[PDB]
Amino acid sequence: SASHPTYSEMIAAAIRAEKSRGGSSRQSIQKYIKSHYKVGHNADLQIKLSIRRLLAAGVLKQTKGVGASGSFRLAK
Amino acid sequence: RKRKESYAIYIYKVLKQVHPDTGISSKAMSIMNSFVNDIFERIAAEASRLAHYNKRSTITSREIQTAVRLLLPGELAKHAVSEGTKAVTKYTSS
Amino acid sequence: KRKESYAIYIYKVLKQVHPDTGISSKAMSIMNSFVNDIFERIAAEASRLAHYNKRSTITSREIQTAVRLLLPGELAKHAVSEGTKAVTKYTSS
Amino acid sequence: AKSRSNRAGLQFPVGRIHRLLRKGNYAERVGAGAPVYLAAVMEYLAAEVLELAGNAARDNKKTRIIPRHLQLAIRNDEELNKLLSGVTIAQGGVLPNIQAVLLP
Amino acid sequence: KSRSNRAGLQFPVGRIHRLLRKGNYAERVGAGAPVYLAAVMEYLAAEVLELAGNAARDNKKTRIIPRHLQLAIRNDEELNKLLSGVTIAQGGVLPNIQAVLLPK
Amino acid sequence: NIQGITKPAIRRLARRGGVKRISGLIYEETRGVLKVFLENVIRDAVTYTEHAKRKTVTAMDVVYALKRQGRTLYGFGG
Amino acid sequence: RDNIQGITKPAIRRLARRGGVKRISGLIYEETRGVLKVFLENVIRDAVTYTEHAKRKTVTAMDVVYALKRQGRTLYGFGG
Amino acid sequence: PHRYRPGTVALREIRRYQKSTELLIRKLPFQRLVREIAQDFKTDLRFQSSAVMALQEASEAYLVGLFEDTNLCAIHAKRVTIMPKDIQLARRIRGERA
Amino acid sequence: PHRYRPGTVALREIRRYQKSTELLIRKLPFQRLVREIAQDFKTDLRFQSSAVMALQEASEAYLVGLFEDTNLCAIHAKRVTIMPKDIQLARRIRGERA
DNA sequence: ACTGGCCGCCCTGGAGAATCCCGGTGCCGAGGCCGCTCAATTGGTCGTAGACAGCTCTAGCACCGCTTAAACGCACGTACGCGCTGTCCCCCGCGTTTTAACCGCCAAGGGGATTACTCCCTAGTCTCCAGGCACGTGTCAGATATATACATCCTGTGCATGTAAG
DNA sequence: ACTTACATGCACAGGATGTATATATCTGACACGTGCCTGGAGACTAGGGAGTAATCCCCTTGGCGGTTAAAACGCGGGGGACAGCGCGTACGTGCGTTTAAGCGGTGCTAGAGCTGTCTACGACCAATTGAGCGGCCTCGGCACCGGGATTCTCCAGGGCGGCCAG
Repeated sequence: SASHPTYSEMIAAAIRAEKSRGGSSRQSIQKYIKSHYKVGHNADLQIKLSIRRLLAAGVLKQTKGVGASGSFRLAK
Repeated sequence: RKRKESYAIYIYKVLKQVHPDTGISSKAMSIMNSFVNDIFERIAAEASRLAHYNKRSTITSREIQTAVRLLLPGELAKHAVSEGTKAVTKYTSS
Repeated sequence: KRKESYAIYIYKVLKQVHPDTGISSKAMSIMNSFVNDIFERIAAEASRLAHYNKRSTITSREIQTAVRLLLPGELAKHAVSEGTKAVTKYTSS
Repeated sequence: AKSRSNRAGLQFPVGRIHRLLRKGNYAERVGAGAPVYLAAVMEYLAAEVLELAGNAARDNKKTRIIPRHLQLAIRNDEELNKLLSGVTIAQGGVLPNIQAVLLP
Repeated sequence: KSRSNRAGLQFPVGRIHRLLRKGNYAERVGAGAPVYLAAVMEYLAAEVLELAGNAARDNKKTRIIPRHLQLAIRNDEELNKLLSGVTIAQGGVLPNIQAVLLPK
Repeated sequence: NIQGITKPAIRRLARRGGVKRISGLIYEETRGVLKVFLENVIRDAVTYTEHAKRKTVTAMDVVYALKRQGRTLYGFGG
Repeated sequence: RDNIQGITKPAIRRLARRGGVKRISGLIYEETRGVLKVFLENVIRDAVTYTEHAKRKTVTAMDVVYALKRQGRTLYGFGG
Repeated sequence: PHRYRPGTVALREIRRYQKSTELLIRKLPFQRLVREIAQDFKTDLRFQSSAVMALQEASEAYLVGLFEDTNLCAIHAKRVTIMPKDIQLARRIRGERA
Repeated sequence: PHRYRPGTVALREIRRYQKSTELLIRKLPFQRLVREIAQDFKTDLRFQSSAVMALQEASEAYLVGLFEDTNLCAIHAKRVTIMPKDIQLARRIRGERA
């Protein structure tokens, strides 16, 4: 029950903190979030779920792959 | 008329020494009968070649034991040699 | 001290199929082991064949049947031809 | 008079085995100890299978040994399984074995 | 006149006949048995010596070596089956590299 | 008639082998492997039958055949 | 007592190469020493059994050949 | 309705047939198969009843064991479904390809 | 410096040894292995030189063949690296499991 | 917007390093000769088991009628199998360094292949019973059916973190 | 702030099903009776294979020494093994339908099994010698070692095309 902002804010924070062509993958973001925040045991599921919903909104844009297994970037 | 000899009666005798209150089905006795004949042919065949190989014309206890050592795995062989030696010794004492 | 072998016979056969080709002793050994092997293989089965049918004579029939059992496909067909041939020619001289 | 079987303390026929060797095309001569030693070894393996088969029969609340028991006895015995690795027992069935990864 | 010549064979009819008598196979040996057997032995010997000779020549050699025998046999479907459980000393193996291991 | 050895018969054998899931292509392959197996054994069996100059294949012929191929069978004699 | 390690990794690799093997896990090498050991134990055992039968103290080549054959691994080029 | 799950009945069958020892192939269809294959060796062959049984006993025993090996091959490839490629590998190591 | 690529030299080795027939195990070390193992059956055993050689041939032939079968098991599992699991599967179907 | 930079991709020559191939040359094993044994061959004696004709009858195909049980066809829904992707480190390739296998060498003695002398085991034969077979009759371990107590599988309900809607 | 929804785990209700349980009954396979035939003794002979001590001497073990091929250790970075996610879908479960397996009785005989013939083929001892084995020279195919020449792998250095980053 530790403090932590939403997953949308964390992922966006993790992607933008990482200067990179292919934005970021799911694995990259997960290890960033784990060390830069107090996150629970279900980080991975919530990260997985958040990318799923941000892609469909068009908040997150896709780079390589298709779906939660890939590399992605933020839209402008 | 027809006469077919067998190991049936001897296999049954052995069964009673090991499990006096247990019986055996016909098909099982056939299997047991095939197994004894099998082992007989196997061991004797190897002993036969052993005699040939070493240019001897007699199959003695020595060849049979060596044939046993070659064909039976691990502990099986050891006890088989023990039993073999036991029987031959007692038979020689008479 | 004298040990016999198929050494001399294998060479005569080699000279019939390829007259300008020789064979190393190690290769000859392998050939000698092979013929001796095949001999033992065929005879054991013929022995068993004679036994299964309660006969005490090894005839050309047991040898032939043994070949059909031990040798694969076309090899047997040509083997049986030669065996037949051999017996015929032998029995006519 | 004493039966040669009894002299060697055997249930298996030293007499029958001795003859089978002579008429079996194995050698010109058969030593006096040869049939006794072989018969002894044959009886042991028979007894070995029976003790295990007996148990197998007992383990299913049955007093009569059937092929299935002979199977269970051999395949559950390390030394017998190797000795009979190329033999097939009719109506023997197969030993119960389900691989872990298929279990729920 | 040699018995080999009467059957038109290279292999020793006489030796095979003797080996049969002193080999513990049967009480008696038929007259045609050694002849039939020697012919079959000779044929198989010829068959391999034929394939081997071709094999040595293909490697630009005139003398047969174990390697040529191994190549000759394993490339001949029928001989391979016949000698599926034999190992030829200093024969090596046939060149066979699995497709997925190759680069592209 | 080789189509006679059917799926439900094949699938029981697989179950006894401990198999849990079976590809549809397995069934024809099994019919083929079995034919081959039978061809080899029946071939040797008949070869024994002809040596004895018989027109009827006996059980021993089948037993001797199986033994020759290292697949000895108990419970039929031999 | 530690001579089983004499069948070295390089030696094990070449054999695998002849077997057509391209990549080898490090755990292969010890397991390979073990299989070979078992193999030798089985063969030598039968070989010596032949030696004792002939009432000899020395194992001859034929003993090994017969031993291998007994185990369904016939070998050509040493006799028989 | 009651419908379980795929594999549940499957596993039940495995446990079942491994416990029993009856022949799993239909007698008569198989007996016809034997004679047909036999046609290619000798015309008008006769069969002892026991000869056909010995063949069926040996045939099922061969296939059952083969499926055991096929299973290990499938599992080795991280699968639970035996496939044609599984049978081929098992038989190849065993020998007698095709 | 010249360094090729992983696997390239390996294929070159593979082809090389499949072309030759010489023994791949050190002669002397193998011989010592034999006598140590022989100790556990009979003490003060003597060996013929030709006997030890016959053993090395068989031994290397056995292993070489095992690696071919092993390799097929690896590839089956969609790998190109043989692993202990691969050897165990090969030998299991092969018999002599223990 | 637009630019600018970095980062991809495909191919495209030459430098680096193996492999095949040509060449001359040292050489050890193959091929042939030819001495001397002992195994093969011709010649006839027996003695039997295999060829062969005749028989009885166990057993195989073969047809028919019959229920049901096993196969089979069909259709849903799931979870298993293949593909793609991304990361970590295990395996590779390489150069130095250190081990010791390998070779060529001479030297001592276990024990292996072979010898005669001869003892002691084994095959061969006639001769009586009895052990082991085929042949039967009766108890009973096993198979079955219905009742039912126990064990297994599977949904459906509640519930910490989350994420939206108000 | 509270309520709703996924998506996960997990407890546990649940009847519904499949397992195994007990007791009553029936069916027929097996273990044990009887006469009856054949091998297993029992006793003894003679021939010779196998045990014996003792003979060469072949071949294993043993030691040494220098050369150096080969095993060992370390060291980077890449190509692989492996985990995860999304998707298509073949495989399973299940019920309703269809086919032929399985079971029974019975006729009719091809063929396996057995007996009894006696002709012919194979062990048997003996005698003669030439086929085939154990040394003994050479010499040429082949192993050994030199210099070109062909093939292959690769990593830079471009030029084409993708899209933040600004």
